[PDB]
Amino acid sequence: ILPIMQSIMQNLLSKDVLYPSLKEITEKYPEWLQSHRESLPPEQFEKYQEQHSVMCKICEQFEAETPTDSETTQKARFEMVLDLMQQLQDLGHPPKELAGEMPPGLNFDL
Repeated sequence: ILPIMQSIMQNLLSKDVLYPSLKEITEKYPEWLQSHRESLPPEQFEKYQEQHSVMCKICEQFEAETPTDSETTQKARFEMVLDLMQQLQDLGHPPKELAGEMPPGLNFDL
């Protein structure tokens, strides 16, 4: 099952599938963070900034893709994105107001 698992991940975390939604939610964080800073515990505020940072790194990987990327660059880039997505999961729930807008499987409610 390791192979089919692998190809589902490759499909789900591809630029074509994930990038539009991800980019849109990422761009909502800065203004949400600015207006909620005063009312949040700094520890939770830091987690949200970290989510924004991790998501920016993913968008940057997607936006760096070119039609002339080697096979090893494409595999390395996927592994970075997978790596970053794990870190996103380990950051727990997004802000309530911004939660639930990722593709199925990628809405972390923990």
